[PDB]
Amino acid sequence: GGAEGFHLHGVQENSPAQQAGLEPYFDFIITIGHSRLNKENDTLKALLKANVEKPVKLEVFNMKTMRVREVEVVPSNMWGGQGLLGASVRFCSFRRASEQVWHVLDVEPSSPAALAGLRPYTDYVVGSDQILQESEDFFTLIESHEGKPLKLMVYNSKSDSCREVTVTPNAAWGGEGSLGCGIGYGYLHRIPTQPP
Amino acid sequence: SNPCIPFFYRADENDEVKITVI
Repeated sequence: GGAEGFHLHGVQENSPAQQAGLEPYFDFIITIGHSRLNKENDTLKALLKANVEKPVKLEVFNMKTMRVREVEVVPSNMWGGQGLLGASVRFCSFRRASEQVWHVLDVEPSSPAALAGLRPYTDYVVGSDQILQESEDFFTLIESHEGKPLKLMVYNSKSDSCREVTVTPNAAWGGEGSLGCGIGYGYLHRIPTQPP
Repeated sequence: SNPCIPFFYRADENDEVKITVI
């Protein structure tokens, strides 16, 4: 405790998690009450259940602000959806997590990237429905989908929102590369950190 | 339907990515 926590994959509508402002993708739950959630066990579930219908303090690390904040949630059986928080999580490390995005740079007209609607300089590719094996990356995926549709999650810094994008890489589209956009990776190519 | 997986997710000991509802 350490760099591990429960990554917030998703939150349901009208859930205690949504009510409390837990943010899918960007948030990691790292503590509940005084308990540091640095091991993958039942502590989080067990404490939400032992405190059902009562306010509970979480600490939460957010990638877009790069700060830990405290969040009060009221776990509940009463809100009509699944779970006491209504959140989907996965035990994970936030240490290097924000490094694994790829920044869309210039986009050529008529290119695969343009046909997909990738937006120059404001789009960041953050995921896929494909699972990366270790030592694979975004370029692995582009390279193995020649002529095949690839479904990507993309975060946009200008609208501050995520959306699903499908791109069909095409080495024979006529211009350079199989995407026809530049891609940046590294220090100046991560999701902009927001003062909030 | 098939879930969006952040690029920093890695498969488990069973080549699965289980996401938990809490």
